[PDB]
Amino acid sequence: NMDVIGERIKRIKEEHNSTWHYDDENPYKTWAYHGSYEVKATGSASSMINGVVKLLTKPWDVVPMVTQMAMTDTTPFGQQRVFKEKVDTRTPRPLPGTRKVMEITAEWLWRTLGRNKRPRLCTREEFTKKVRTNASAKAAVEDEEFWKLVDRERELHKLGKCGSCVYNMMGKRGSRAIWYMWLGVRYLEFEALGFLNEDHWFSRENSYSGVEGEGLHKLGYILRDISKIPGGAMYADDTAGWDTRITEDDLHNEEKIIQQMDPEHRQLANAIFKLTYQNKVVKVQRPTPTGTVMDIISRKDQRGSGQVGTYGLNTFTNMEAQLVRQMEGEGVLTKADLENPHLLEKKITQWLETKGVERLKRMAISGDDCVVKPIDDRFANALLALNDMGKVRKDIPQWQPSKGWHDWQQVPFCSHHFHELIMKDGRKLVVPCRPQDELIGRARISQGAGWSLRETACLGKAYAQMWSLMYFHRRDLRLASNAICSAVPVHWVPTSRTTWSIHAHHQWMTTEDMLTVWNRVWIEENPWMEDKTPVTTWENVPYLGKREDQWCGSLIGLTSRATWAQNIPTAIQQVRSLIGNEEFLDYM
Ligand SMILES: [Zn+2]
Ligand SMILES: [Zn+2]
Repeated sequence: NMDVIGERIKRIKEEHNSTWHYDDENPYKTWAYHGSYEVKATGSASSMINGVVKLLTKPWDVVPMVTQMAMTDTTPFGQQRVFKEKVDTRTPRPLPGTRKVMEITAEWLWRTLGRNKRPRLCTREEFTKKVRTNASAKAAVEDEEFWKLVDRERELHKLGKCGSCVYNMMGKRGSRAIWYMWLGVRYLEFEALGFLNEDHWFSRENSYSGVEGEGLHKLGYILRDISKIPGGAMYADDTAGWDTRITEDDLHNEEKIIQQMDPEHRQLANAIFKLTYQNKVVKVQRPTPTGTVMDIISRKDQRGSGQVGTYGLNTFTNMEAQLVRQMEGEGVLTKADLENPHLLEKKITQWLETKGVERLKRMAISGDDCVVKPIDDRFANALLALNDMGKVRKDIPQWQPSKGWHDWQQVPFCSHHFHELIMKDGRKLVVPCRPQDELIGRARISQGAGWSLRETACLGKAYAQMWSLMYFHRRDLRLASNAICSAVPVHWVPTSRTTWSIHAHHQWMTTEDMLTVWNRVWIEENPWMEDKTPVTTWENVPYLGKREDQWCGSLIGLTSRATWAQNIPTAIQQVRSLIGNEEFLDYM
């Protein structure tokens, strides 16, 4: 194992020769520990509050979920706590028959996903464009010396060696050299595996089960379309710590995509798979009585959560795992088959070739998140292969049948559920939703410290406009959104981001009129909206039924909420007076 990771550790140990030591009381049980060195503490025990959103959401000052979200611990203490809970475990090896079905399915699945698209290398110019369009990283990309280090590392990869590709459990911390090595490792991963994302291999059209690039505003419509397929209930089982359950067998199956690559691409992707996925060197902060140390650890399995290929590879493995579970529910795979090291291939290949694509269409898969509508309910108790592959469901005994839903509107997916609304004109909309306290709690969080009232107000406007576009059907959020937009100067451009979710298309990151953007998203560009008649007033943009809004957390009907609603122009004026003599519009 040291032959692949040795060079990386040597460079770290040499760079930190002053404080390098082997801490005898390191807490690592399933990860190989190499040593430690002193570091300045990274992270915070609490999150900074967005004063603009807080001032305009006074009734949520008395709400428990809002307080919890403001309490994210990212300090070395917090890092170690999560590590012990989840990360420091071993997944039992799947049985020989299970490994055979997984291999057959992975091979068939990669061929299916590659039917129209050819893998390709991604470029310095693409990486540069993505870094620029999103936004330290933008500065590194402009530096020619960053790219010469990338070239030097790439030459080692071509030789089957790695010198600087090290993953971090936290954030960035002589200082530009360590940062260039991190961003350079992300570039090389992007160059070799970025095609999965850049060329939309997991789009619904390409992958059948995937939803990559679809967007939050389409997810509900996709669940409603799956609901029309004849079969059993819709299942949406949560896996306990999916990334920790990715096995050596899963990684071997994922690597199969290299077979479809050109020789020059295959060499680079083979280097990413072998040196950074199947072997990894990780940095993790740890508090000590003396201060704070950085631990250097390694392992041969599990998924690195913050990697370019993580989303696509998790989606791939979950599509494979759910097809295997569907085969088991259908009686194609028995307990005897899973234990069998001489399992017959024939029935598996026949099911995949005749039913595979149809079975993929019964699913919505996004990383570890899945919804499956199997042909019948035998799937509920078909748990042998699911547990054996290591994808053990969260907070339920291993062998208790899964509970499915007979209404797509009750199905959890991507932290949301979806409602069908009827507009005043009779047209139907399918909208995303979640418990309201989660939406308000998140909008009240400002990421980082040392932010002016301007940057704070602009992030507040970004949240308000996200509510106008995605959660307009929630009475309190439409009201709060109108209040925030009335308090923030009309010409101020929303900055930073409301979410890192892959489903977010950030249509709210604009100073274009929100009703114009709403019509474009929900009417004009909506493929499930046959009648393109525009909505000319917010009065014609619908709400959830009052009862559903309350079931989803609305404060409508409470006296404190009626008080807030009555007194909102006052709070808006207070924000305006502190911002100054700028141009404001009254959205109330
Ligand atoms: Zn490397
Ligand atoms: Zn809801």
